Amino acid sequence: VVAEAIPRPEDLLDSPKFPMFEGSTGGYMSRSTRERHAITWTAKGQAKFEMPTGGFAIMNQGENLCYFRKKEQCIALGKQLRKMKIENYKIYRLKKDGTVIFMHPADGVFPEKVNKGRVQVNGRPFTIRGNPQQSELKFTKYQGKGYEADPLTTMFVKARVMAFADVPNLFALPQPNMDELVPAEEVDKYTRQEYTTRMMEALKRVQDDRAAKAAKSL
Amino acid sequence: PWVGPKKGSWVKILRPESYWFQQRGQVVNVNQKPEVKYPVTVKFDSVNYANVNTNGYALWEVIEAPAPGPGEV
Amino acid sequence: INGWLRNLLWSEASQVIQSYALSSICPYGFIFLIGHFIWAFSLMFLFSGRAYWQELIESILWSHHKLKIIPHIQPRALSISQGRAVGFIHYTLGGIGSTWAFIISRLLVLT
Amino acid sequence: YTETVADERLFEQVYLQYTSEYLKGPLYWHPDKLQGWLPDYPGTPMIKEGKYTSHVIGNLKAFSSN
Amino acid sequence: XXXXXXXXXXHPKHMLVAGVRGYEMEWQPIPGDAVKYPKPNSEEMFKTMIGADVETGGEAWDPLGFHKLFDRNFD
Amino acid sequence: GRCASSRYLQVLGSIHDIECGFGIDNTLSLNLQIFTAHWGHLTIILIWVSSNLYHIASNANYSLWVKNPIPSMPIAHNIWDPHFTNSTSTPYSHTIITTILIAYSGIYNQLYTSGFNTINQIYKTTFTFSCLAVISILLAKIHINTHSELLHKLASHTSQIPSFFQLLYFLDVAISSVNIRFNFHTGILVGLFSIGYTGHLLDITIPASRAPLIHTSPSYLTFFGGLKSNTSSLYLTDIAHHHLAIGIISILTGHLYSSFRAALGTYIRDILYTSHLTHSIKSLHLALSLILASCTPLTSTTAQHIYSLTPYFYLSYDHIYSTALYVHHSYITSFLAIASHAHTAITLVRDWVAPLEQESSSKQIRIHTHKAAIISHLSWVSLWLGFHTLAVYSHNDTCIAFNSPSKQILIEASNGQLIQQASGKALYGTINSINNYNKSFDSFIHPISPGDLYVHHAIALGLHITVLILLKGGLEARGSKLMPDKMEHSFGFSCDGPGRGGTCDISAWDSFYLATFWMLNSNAWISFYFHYKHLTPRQFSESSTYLESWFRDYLWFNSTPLIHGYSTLGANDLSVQSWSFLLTHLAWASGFMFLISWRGYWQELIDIILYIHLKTPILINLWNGDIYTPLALSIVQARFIGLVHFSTGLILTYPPFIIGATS
Amino acid sequence: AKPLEMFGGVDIDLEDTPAHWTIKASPVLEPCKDNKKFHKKLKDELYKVKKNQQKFAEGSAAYARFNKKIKMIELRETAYGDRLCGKKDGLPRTIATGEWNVRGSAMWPAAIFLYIAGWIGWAGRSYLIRTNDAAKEINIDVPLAVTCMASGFSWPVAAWQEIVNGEMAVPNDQIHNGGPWNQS
Ligand code: CLA
Ligand code: CLA
Ligand code: CLA
Ligand code: CLA
Ligand SMILES: CC1=C(/C=C/C(C)=C/C=C/C(C)=C/C=C/C=C(C)/C=C/C=C(C)/C=C/C2=C(C)CCCC2(C)C)C(C)(C)CCC1
Ligand SMILES: CC1=C(C/C=C(\C)CCC[C@H](C)CCC[C@H](C)CCCC(C)C)C(=O)c2ccccc2C1=O
Ligand SMILES: CC1=C(C/C=C(\C)CCC[C@H](C)CCC[C@H](C)CCCC(C)C)C(=O)c2ccccc2C1=O
Repeated sequence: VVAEAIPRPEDLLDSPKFPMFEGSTGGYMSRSTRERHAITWTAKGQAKFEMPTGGFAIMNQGENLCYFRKKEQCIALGKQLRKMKIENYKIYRLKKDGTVIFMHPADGVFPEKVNKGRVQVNGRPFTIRGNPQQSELKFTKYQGKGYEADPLTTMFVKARVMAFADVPNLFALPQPNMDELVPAEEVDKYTRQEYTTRMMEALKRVQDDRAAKAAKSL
Repeated sequence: PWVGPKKGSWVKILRPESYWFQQRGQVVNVNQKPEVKYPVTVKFDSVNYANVNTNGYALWEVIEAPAPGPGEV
Repeated sequence: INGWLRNLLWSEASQVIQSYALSSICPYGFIFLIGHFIWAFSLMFLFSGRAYWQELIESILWSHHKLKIIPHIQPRALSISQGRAVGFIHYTLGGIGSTWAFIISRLLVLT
Repeated sequence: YTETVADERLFEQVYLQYTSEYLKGPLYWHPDKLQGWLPDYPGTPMIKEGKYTSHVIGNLKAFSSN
Repeated sequence: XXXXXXXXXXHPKHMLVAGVRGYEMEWQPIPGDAVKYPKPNSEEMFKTMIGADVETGGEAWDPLGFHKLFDRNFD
Repeated sequence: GRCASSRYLQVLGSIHDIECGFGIDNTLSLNLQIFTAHWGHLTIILIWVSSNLYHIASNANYSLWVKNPIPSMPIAHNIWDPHFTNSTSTPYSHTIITTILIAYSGIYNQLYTSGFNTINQIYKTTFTFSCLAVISILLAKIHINTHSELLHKLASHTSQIPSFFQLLYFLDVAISSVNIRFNFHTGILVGLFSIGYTGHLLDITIPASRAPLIHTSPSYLTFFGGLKSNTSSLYLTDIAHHHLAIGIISILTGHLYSSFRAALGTYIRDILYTSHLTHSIKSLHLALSLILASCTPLTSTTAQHIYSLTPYFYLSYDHIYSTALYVHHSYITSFLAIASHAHTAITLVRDWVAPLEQESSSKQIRIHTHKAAIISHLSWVSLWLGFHTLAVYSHNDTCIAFNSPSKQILIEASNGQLIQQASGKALYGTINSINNYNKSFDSFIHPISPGDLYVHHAIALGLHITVLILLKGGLEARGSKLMPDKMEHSFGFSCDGPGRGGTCDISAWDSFYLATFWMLNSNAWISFYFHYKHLTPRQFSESSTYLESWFRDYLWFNSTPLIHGYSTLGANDLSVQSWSFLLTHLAWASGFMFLISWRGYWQELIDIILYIHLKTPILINLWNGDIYTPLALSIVQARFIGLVHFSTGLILTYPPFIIGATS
Repeated sequence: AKPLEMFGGVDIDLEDTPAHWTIKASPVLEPCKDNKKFHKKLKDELYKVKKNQQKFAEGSAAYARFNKKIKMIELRETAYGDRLCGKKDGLPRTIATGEWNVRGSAMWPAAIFLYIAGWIGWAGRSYLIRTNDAAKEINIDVPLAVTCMASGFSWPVAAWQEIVNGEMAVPNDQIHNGGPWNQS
């Protein structure tokens, strides 16, 4: 798809592409706004239509060009044109510098028609109820945005919910020994792979002690 | 080999967010493609707020319940 | 504004407010009370949205379905436009009735 | 082979069944697993077998029923 | 021939009710009270219980159906 | 891109929602911010106390009111307003003397009962409370520094093992610990504070109320009853003994949980785990909800028992103090009651983890399983009460308008009368077994009539409906049939669109917004009941079974002095009351447009106004609107602003009426 | 020791006997036929209506209608004589203690209303059960509707027989419980 050369509306006064329209106060507010949206189309007959900004208009038998402040007005006019069996209309966003961005028929095929090369953006692979609970994701990446969680996080919190209901079989986290641990950070033994072995043996000692203590009055 | 409930067989809806959760509705058709995630199509006598009386459910959301009976949803 | 409140809505409302058991003006006092009730009743429709009432209706419909009482004309709360219309109608009717009683009872007593 | 929705659901079930058992163990360390949180205190199990354990009655755990 | 649904795509149904443990747990250990999992059998065992006699019929005499209320508790 | 005019409202709508802060990353920051805010709030309270004490000391007449309290009137503070007449004399001043305001708070009786005799003592008290405000702010700074020092001590902290990260959860153990807090609150802050106040009474209050006596002997602890005849208040000896008993009981109770040692006391978690609870006690919203639900019975009983059993000297002799205190505390407790439900709903939205679908273990789970039954039965009882109270009131109104007072339906309040008879028999048996009998209990038991029965049914209706709205909002905050994803959204959000039938007022915050109107209405009913029975018990007892009596013999009749305040005949000392009356009517009606008229109309109106501004010669060359773009208030902001206007009008319209009617 | 002054006006029975459990033994109330306020109120009613009557002509129809109204008022005075009214208002009271045997008791109206209200609800429920269609709710099957309306008289027995036999209630797992509160 080739973007056209839509000029800035303040530099294209009196263009032959402009349809005959009455002109109202509803048009884009100059002297305060510099971002304009332009919609172009090619018609077959001078059929009267309604401008999104109040007032009616008559197309041209050839090319047409209109400028609007908002993309919504351009899309409304596009739907109105498409109701009149007028395809091949393109909607551009004009930056303040004059950069032309091609917006509505982005890949050249209207969004209601399946086109190859598209990928489901903002897709979630479950029913809407499958979203994780907001309470589970507190102070994580998804603090108040449980609907933004990746499906792996949703499954992880679901498994956590499943686990944290069998209370008797849970493992209480041992209380840290603050007074005798906690040396200066430079005082470490390195041996990271040995540190997990130390984790294993210390947790084994904790579990054995807990079992021995429980097997006294239980 | 047919998969899912038979056509015209009543099923109880197990989708928690469904308007017809724990209600019953006739099975219109079951899509036989294994790639379809929600193949079971169920129609209901009671329309939801969108005035739609039919919806497609997953294979694990219909339990083949008996007929509703007199004065029973 | 205090003059309007005191010498018009209070002093000149003595006829309508003290109109019980008085032969001609009993209905005007009662209608004054009813107009106040209807005007305040309109505020329930004016201030509230239909989603709360829809959820409450569903909660009640649970109890109805429990006892095999199924209304097949499914109970739905009033549409938003209808809620506004009902609120406006009750508001204007109640206020008009309040003024109506207030002016008519006083002029009937004085004459 | 292509990953049907049934196969994805099977992976969901396998993952959940494994992880729900793994997180109960001594290798997950969640704040909800602290003392005073959901899990029982280390040497003082309160409810086992759906019966009040002897540790419920505190210092009376050593007392005889008679 | 209807294919059997695999356990992966099976259903939970609603056999798990408020009177019993859920997916996997144990109920609260209440002291002497209603304990254990209830099952509907009142009326059936009421038709085997003795006490009915010829003064009122000869079968299990219970107008008002006070026996059956246990069986209804589930409904 | 930047913001619009709605930024101010958006920010101020969550200005204290510390959970919604952007820099806050952990419970440590949240808890420390909350603790510091608590310190600042305590400083504000202390400064307010010192303020009242100062103004009583400086711009007031405590030294003269204490001498002749029954006919005298206290002074709140002077009036310095340049808008008054620089000539003549205002109705609030004795000619050339300064302008004053009569205090309707009740601090004069409080200080008189507590043992104040001189202005100098009040001045020293003001100084001490300002000192305490300084101390509170310095404690805030101290604790901020101590927690930052722990954080810095994590620069010299490592467990030499991968379990070192466990220390993340214990950094705010100072604030989040529950057993120590419960033990020390219930013991020290309650029991020993009561015991210290008993000491204060025995050392000052009882010595500075009667002739000199023995060295504060244990005869200062009496068990008389109520309403000492001369001062028409509770015996100070009885009050000291009551505080002593409460202190001893709470001191004993405060040794329950395991606070400082692991070898003494039971843990709260183990207490809950073996009961019908085991809730998520780490939620701050849950704790806030259940302590607001605790301050509510306390404040409601404060309102009831300040009036029924007046504890302060000559408090019953003030016709305005007794009504103002009751109405104030009733409104405070209504606000706290609705707060408890609002924060329960916020707890369910934000800080509650639920099982998969069927594990009926949590109490909230069991409540949610049959929430429809709860709401349906609450709706049924609300409908019954409303139907049968309004219909009987309508019967009485119609049959009394038709010259037939004897055709009314007057259900004699037999159950309340039986309770009163039992309590009166108990009290009379207590009194008859005394060598110092002939005691009085003031309004502990009051004449109960059919009007009382109907008003109590109306109050029960209001409470039922308020609880209905709040409970429905809490239970369906996480999802209803209409919107089965409500826990994915915020606690307060605009709507769910016009489709699916229309979804205005769907959030749990909208349920709170609807319930606040019913809270205000129920409180208005309670306050009207109390004030009407206070003004004329006889006329209330006879003519209060028909609503026209409430409309005429109370509202229309008792509003005479207030409207006459300022007129074209002169002004009274009720001029401020009448002016505030009209201003609060204007505020109440002004919030109707924020509630009735909704956003889109106004957004179009604002677009038109902005068109004008961008079209006016000089404005367009200075202000294009790109910086702080004016926009209409959002939907939730609009509902909240209308609610604020309505609440302010309804609440603040009443005190002028109370002052005009009683004074 | 004068409980009236001790409790600020209200008086207490001070006696524990079963004979005082009736409403008729209350010291607040008094039979209407010997109460001063009752006499004064109905005398004022008679006086006002009579004063209105004299304003009209003697032979007019309004005079006869006012005579009929006066007769109605006097009949009301003599009919409420056995009804209990307070010793200070004179307005007769309604008894809501379940007495069943006093003038103005609420037991008889309660029983009558409960019967007819259960009748209405049972007729509606029967019609809804026998017409399981929306078309039958907008276009009422009048013969079936009146059949159910007549059949509703036996509701206190049929409803209980359905309650105990499992034909009124439905298990919660067959109707929509409500909105989901969890899933993750
Ligand atoms: C008493 C309540 C009340 C009040 C005061 C207003 C006020 C207003 N409404 Mg409104 N409205 C209300 C109720 C009310 N409404 C209700 C119940 C509804 C039903 C939905 C509406 C529906 C409605 C619509 C649909 C429209 C309005 C409009 C207006 C505005 C036009 C009038 C105007 O500009 O005067 C000025 C405003 C005043 C309040 C006059 C008094 C001003 C004070 C006395 C003087 C200044 C005070 C001084 C500066 C003190 C400073 C403040 C202090 C902090 C220092 C105005 C802001 C219209 C509008 O905005 O168009 C322009 C409009 O379109 N209203
Ligand atoms: C709980 C207290 C309470 C409440 C809530 C109400 C509620 C109501 N009363 Mg009311 N009333 C009460 C107590 C109360 N009454 C008592 C105790 C009395 C003494 C008997 C009265 C006497 C009374 C009378 C005599 C009247 C009402 C009216 C009304 C209705 C006004 C509705 C409306 O839209 O007004 C909108 C308000 C206005 C349009 C303004 C009218 C009031 C002000 C003072 C007029 C001043 C005009 C002035 C030139 C400035 C106007 C500004 C302009 C821009 C609008 C409403 C039903 C009135 C009614 O039916 O409608 C007006 C009416 O006629 N009441
Ligand atoms: C939803 C129903 C409901 C509710 C919430 C209340 C609430 C209240 N009533 Mg009350 N009352 C009701 C129905 C209700 N009433 C009915 C139907 C009657 C009979 C006419 C009464 C008669 C009554 C009297 C005489 C007194 C109260 C009082 C009170 C207050 C104190 C609580 C108390 O003792 O009540 C008692 C508890 C109940 C009444 C609960 C019963 C609920 C059932 C379901 C209502 C229906 C019963 C049914 C009609 C019986 C039919 C019998 C028939 C088969 C023969 C409280 C505000 C007292 C009061 O306010 O004094 C200041 C008081 O003295 N009530
Ligand atoms: C077949 C008719 C019928 C039956 C059996 C019931 C039965 C019930 N309703 Mg109900 N209801 C009905 C119609 C009916 N309703 C209608 C038409 C409405 C719309 C106004 C409601 C609105 C309603 C609410 C808002 C609530 C109930 C509640 C309840 C339950 C408690 C009893 C109660 O509050 O009654 C009181 C009933 C009313 C106040 C509604 C008015 C009664 C209508 C007018 C009767 C209509 C009958 C119908 C015309 C019969 C025609 C028969 C003919 C065709 C042959 C109970 C299960 C409550 C609940 O769930 O608590 C458990 C509750 O909060 N109902
Ligand atoms: C709200 C807030 C807060 C606060 C509060 C407060 C606390 C306040 C205060 C206020 C205040 C508290 C104020 C004050 C003021 C004061 C002043 C203003 C003073 C002045 C003085 C002076 C100036 C002095 C002088 C002198 C000297 C120097 C010495 C000698 C003497 C003389 C006098 C000469 C907080 C923190 C919570 C936070 C948030 C916000
Ligand atoms: C209360 C309320 C409802 C619920 C109210 C409903 C559904 C009204 C319908 C109830 C019946 C059908 C009305 C029939 C008339 C009454 C039963 C009796 C009126 C006459 C009596 C005096 C006899 C809404 O649906 C609603 C929607 C949008 C905004 C606000 C609201 C709103 O405030
Ligand atoms: C009146 C009204 C408005 C208009 C009110 C607006 C746009 C805001 C009015 C603000 C007033 C005029 C004060 C403006 C503030 C001052 C300029 C001071 C500025 C303070 C900041 C610098 C913080 C709405 O936008 C609206 C939206 C939705 C439902 C109902 C309504 C509604 O009723």
